[PDB]
This record gives sequence, structure tokens and C-alpha cells, in this order.
Amino acid sequence: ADVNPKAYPLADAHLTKKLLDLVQQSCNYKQLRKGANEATKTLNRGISEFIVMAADAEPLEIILHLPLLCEDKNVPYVFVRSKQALGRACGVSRPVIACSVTIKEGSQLKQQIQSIQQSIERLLV
Amino acid sequence: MTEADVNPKAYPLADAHLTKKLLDLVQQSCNYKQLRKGANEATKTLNRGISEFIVMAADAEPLEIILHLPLLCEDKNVPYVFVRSKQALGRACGVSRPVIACSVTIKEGSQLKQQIQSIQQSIERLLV
Amino acid sequence: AAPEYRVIVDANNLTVEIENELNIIHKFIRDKYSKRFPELESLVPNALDYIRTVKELGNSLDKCKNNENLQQILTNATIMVVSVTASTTQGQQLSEEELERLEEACDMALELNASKHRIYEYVESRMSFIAPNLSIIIGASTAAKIMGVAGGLTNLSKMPACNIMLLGAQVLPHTGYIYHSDIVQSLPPDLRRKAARLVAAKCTLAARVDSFHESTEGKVGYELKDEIERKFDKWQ
Amino acid sequence: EAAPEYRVIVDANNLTVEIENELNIIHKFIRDKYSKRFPELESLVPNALDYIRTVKELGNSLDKCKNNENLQQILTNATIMVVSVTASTTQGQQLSEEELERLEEACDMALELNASKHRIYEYVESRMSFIAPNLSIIIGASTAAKIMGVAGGLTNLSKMPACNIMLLGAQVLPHTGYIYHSDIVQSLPPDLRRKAARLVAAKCTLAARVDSFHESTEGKVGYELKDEIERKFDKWQ
RNA sequence: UACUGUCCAAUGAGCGCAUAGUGAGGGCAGUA
RNA sequence: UACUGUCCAAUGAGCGCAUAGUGAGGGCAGUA
Repeated sequence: ADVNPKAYPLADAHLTKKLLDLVQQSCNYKQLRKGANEATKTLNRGISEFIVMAADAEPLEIILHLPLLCEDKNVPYVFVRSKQALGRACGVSRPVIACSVTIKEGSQLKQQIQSIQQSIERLLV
Repeated sequence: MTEADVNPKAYPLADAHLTKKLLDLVQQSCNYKQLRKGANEATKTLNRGISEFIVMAADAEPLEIILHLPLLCEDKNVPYVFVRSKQALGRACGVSRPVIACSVTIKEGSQLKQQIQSIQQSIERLLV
Repeated sequence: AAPEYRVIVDANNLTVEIENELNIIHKFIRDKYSKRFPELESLVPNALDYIRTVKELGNSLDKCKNNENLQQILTNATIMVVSVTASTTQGQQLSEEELERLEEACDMALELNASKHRIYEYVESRMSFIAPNLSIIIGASTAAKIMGVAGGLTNLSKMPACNIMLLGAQVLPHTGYIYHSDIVQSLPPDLRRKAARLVAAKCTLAARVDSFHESTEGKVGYELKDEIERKFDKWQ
Repeated sequence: EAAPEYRVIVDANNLTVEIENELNIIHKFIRDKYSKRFPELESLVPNALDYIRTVKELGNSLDKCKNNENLQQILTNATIMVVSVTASTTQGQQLSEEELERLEEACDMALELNASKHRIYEYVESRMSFIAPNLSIIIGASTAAKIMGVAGGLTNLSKMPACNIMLLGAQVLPHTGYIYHSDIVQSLPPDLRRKAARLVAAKCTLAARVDSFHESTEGKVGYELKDEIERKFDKWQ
């Protein structure tokens, strides 16, 4: 089923998965901040790698600010079709409507991340 | 043999009969939350001027680790007495370990007021 | 410039200043009037109702039974009480200087008071256009407060709930405008911290909803407050 | 009472830290204004005094790194080979007499400060072991002179609860004070430090008190507590 | 949680960042 | 600690005072 128009950019059923096991991986690695609040904190502080949001979160607007902080420091962001999924992915019993992957010098995830960064760019204008 | 020979610096040293009354009082004041257990913790109650009396154990080796206290109850004019066993004392404060110093904190409208009263007088009596 | 909010925030401030004044006047009029009718202080406990009365009965205590104006302010109970207790007054009359001053002070209270209301009516009538969903949860007042110190509804929407909760704290540690709001205040004091967190949290949501002028007729806001109200009724 | 010896040592102790700072800074100045020729050497030997010492010799001519006598006695020979290979593969240019003159001059400075440093530590460690012998045995000459500096002398230092003593001269890291950054604590796995501090803190409070009255002058209590502590550190890994 | 065994413990167990901060499981009942 | 039942929980569980302060039990292993 089609998502709300504001959800953009929206990731292929492929990108979706690639993202969610990045997020899982970056979870057992200390480089994950989970929750729309904590998400914003890190955007503010300039230490976010990318943002993942959950286009099924109502009211949608409850996360739509994050996109506007990605403009201050240019930072990527994507919408996966479902938050229930993104919660399992972050290592939590409950839904998660956004998350943010910390910046940490010399992280073995360093490559697997930029891999995602550059993947989202290709989605945008 | 008489173990009646303890370090002289441990002054004044409670009469056996007295020594009971303290442990007993200390045991109760532990239950009325008017008790602090510890070298360090007693020092605090002295400075904050909220200790009625100080009880120390002559067992305390080296003894100097608590001799700083008598010099402080001089300043704040607080009664202080030594009992013979750090071990006996620990058990009174309800502690499986030895306790070499405890203080009976001040607190208003507590039934142990007159008890503490007496104890205090009785200590005064030997410091004089 | 021309920041609409800044005015609202600014106006809402009078109302607390006027609120402060009214308080002073009351304490004053209660103080002076107790020379003429001491016992009144405690029959009418309400600041405003107490003034309206000393303005009404004044030096003649007898004019308080049968009184049309009074009857529209005080229960029959309280009226019949002040009426009997005022034939046993226990205090002398007032000299013109003492009365004109006190009467003049009353008139003030009321002019302030009723002007304070015309100010509130503005602050709500606006606060619900700049940030409708917010206002419904906390209070048009408290809303405009935090929005004031956040410096805009936009900068407000770019904040973590954790922070918002803290907006306006210097009493109690880390109590801010939300902790002192009406909603957070109207419950048993232990339940007020869990309650501040909650409300801060849910406002950070409404704030965000309104930074996009969505749900303008006010939807989100009501549902949100409901969820909150039940979470309360649950706690006891 | 007038000029009390402790004060003189506290202030004396302080010049050492002043000089750590001064050297730390001279270090950075030389490795920097030298990383122009042999920029790599910096990364090769990471040790201040050694570095500074070497760069005074090496100097303007960098041929003959092998078989020099002080280059030898100042350096391990296993690490004197790894230079001549990156010495031939030189990465920088020769130096003006104005840029060298100020480098040599700032080395002599470095070393002469370093001398003065040690010979102050020698003084403090000595007199400290007469002033408060047991306290010293545990934490160390200097750190002991620090807790004393601020406590205002062994008497008060003594009347202080360990909790307070632990926090002496703290403001980097919250509620960590002289004893936390002491030597005997820092030499541990970082997870072990927040505990170790309170352990040391508390034993120091005992020594401190014992020294207050001038017992265990030979240093007995001190040595004992220092052992009871080291041993608990093993049981602890 | 109970019990058992061992170690440590008032001669101090455990705590200790950031408040425009923190950031995961938690409460109640019953059973073991 | 574990199990069950139920109520909450990233749309945020729990924290929020003192730091020249705090002040009691704790860790680990075996058993249920």
C-alpha cells in the first residue's frame, strides 16, 4: 500500500532491509541513538551519520522536523515503511519512529555506513 | 590473667556495667534511626554538631585511627566514652563486622531522650 | 521582526503582574478594612469576592441584607452570615480619608481584574492560532510561556522533550513551566514528577504538529490530552 | 606556627607540576618546529625527554645515526636502526641557523628544566617522609603533599572524613581529585579506578591520622596499608 | 527471592558525568 | 535470579537534591 506523500525519500523493499541490519549492527556497536527525541539531540550536536524514520508514525508530523535539521548540517535520511519493524531492528520490544547513527572515529562500520550515505543520495534530486 | 590492661590513651573506659547500658542504648538508637556507625561518619556528626555522644572501641588498632575524635568532643563539648570491644560494638549497631566508632545523633521528641540524658551524665562523671 | 508570538508572550506577562498587583491590593484592602468589619476577611475568603463586597457595603454595614448586587455575588448562606455577623460588627466606622482611599483601591482591583481578563481573552484567542494543539494540553497561558522562552514555535519544535520539560527553571530542582502548569499541578505532589515528564513529552509532540500548522481545528491536541488524562485517572 | 615546613614543601612540590606543563609545552614546540626535517622521527620515538635529547644531537647533519656514543646511550639500539632507514629516506630540508639556534637553545632548556624537576622531587619525597611518613608510603611523596597543601596541613587533613579527603582538589572528570589521578590508582584498568580511589582514599585517611599523632614513624602502618591495598588490587585483577 | 558455599564489607558496601541533561526496561500479585 | 498473571514503556522506562556529599550490605559459584 502507498504511504503518505510527505514520507520522502522512501526506501525500496531492498534499501529497507539493508538499513535495518545496518541499524541492528550499529546497535551492538555503540553507534546507535534510538528514539525521535534522542535522534534530534544528535542532529543538533552535528554528530549524526544518517536518520531513519518510520513513515507509518501518526501523526506523521511528530518526526517531520528531523528532515529540517538535516539541512543545517547536510545529513541524509530515509523512511522505512514500518516502525514495528524498525523497533525489532533497534533491539527493542516497542516501535521506534526514528534513529540516528552516531559518529565515532575509527569504527569498523565506517565503510558499511558511507555505503548507506551514498545510497540515499541517489534517491534524492 | 586480667585483660583489664588496655591502651591507656583509651580514656575514659566504661565500667563493665556502664558498658552494658551503652551497647544496649546503642542497640536501640540503631532501631530509632538515631545512630551513625563509623569513624568517618562520627566525625561528621561532630562538626555538624548533632551528636549526643560518641562511643569508641579501645580494640581499635592502631588506636590513633580514632583518637582524633576525643579532641573534637572537647571542642564541641560532647561526651565520649570507650568500650572494650570493637567486635562487641559492631554487633550492637547490628553489623557482622567490627565498628570502632559510633555516634548517637540528636533528634527532637525521641523517647530515648532521658536514656541518652543519663548515659551522658554518667560519662561526664569520668571525664571529670 | 514583527514576531506575532513575542507580543503574545509579552502580554501574557502583564496578566501575572496584574495577578501580582491584585494580590497586593487584596492584602491591603483586607488590611485596612479590618478596622470596620474584621470578621469579613474569613466569611468571604475569595480575593475578588471580598473586594466587590467592601466596595458594596462600605461604611454602612446594614446595606448588605436585601442587597441586589450582593446577591449576585454571594450565596444566600454567606450573605445571611455576613448580615448577622455584621450586627455584631466589633469595629468602628471609617474617616473619609480612610474610606475614600479604600474605596478607591477597590475600584482599582476591579479595573485591573477585568482588564486582566480582556488580556487573557486575547492570549487564548491568539495562542490557539499560532499553536492550537499545544494550548489544548498545557494551557493557552503556559503554552505562550514556554514558547516565549523557546523563542518561537519553530525552535520549540526542534527540541527534545527532556529540554522542553526544563524550559523556565532557575524551590524544586528542574521544575520548569510545565511542572508548574495547571495540569501538572492539579494532583497529589508525588505524582507530579511522573506527570511533568509525561506532559512535557506529549507537548513536544503537539509543538511539532503545530510547527506545520496541521490539525489546526485542534484534533491531535485533544486526543493527546485524553491519553494524558486517562494515564492520570489510572495512577489515582 | 610561623613558617611551617609543610607549606615550604607544598609550594616546592608545585614547581614540579609547573615544570611538567612547561616541558609538555616545550615538547610540543620542538617536535613541531623540527618536524620540518625528520617529520617522521616524532612518531618513531614518542617519549619526550628522549626525543628532545636526541634532536639536540641529530641536529643540522643527520648522517651517522649508527655508532654514535650518546645517540647510543640515550637510545635503545633496536630503535636506532629504524631511524637510519627513514634518515636516508629523509622527508624534509635543512634548517636556517636562526631556526636551529632556537631549537638547540630550547632543548638545553628542556633538559635543564628536567634536572631541576627531579632535584625538586628528591627534596619533596625526602622531607615528606619525615613530615608524614605513612601517608607518603601509600600514595606517594607529591600526591601526599598535594592533599596536604589544600587540606592545610596534617592536622586538619586528619580530621577529615575519607569521603571528603577523596574529593580533595577536584573540579575533565567529575568527583575525581588528587587521589584519583594519583599514581597508585591511574596504573589500573579504568573500570577499577572509581573503586580503587575510595579504597586508597580511605586508607590514606588512616595513615594521615596515624601521622597526625606521630606514630609508625619508621613507616610501619604505611607499609602495611600499602600492602593490604596492593593485595586487594590483585584479588581484583 | 530463599537456601548453601565461599570471598569482600562502617579500619566503609554501594553511589558519583552532563540539566537547553541523562536514555531501557520497569510496577503490582502469586510460585520457586 | 527465574516462571506465571496483569499494567505501563523510544509517541520515552527509570533518573533529577546535596560532592569539603552519600552511609549497608554486597560480589561470585551451586540449588530450587
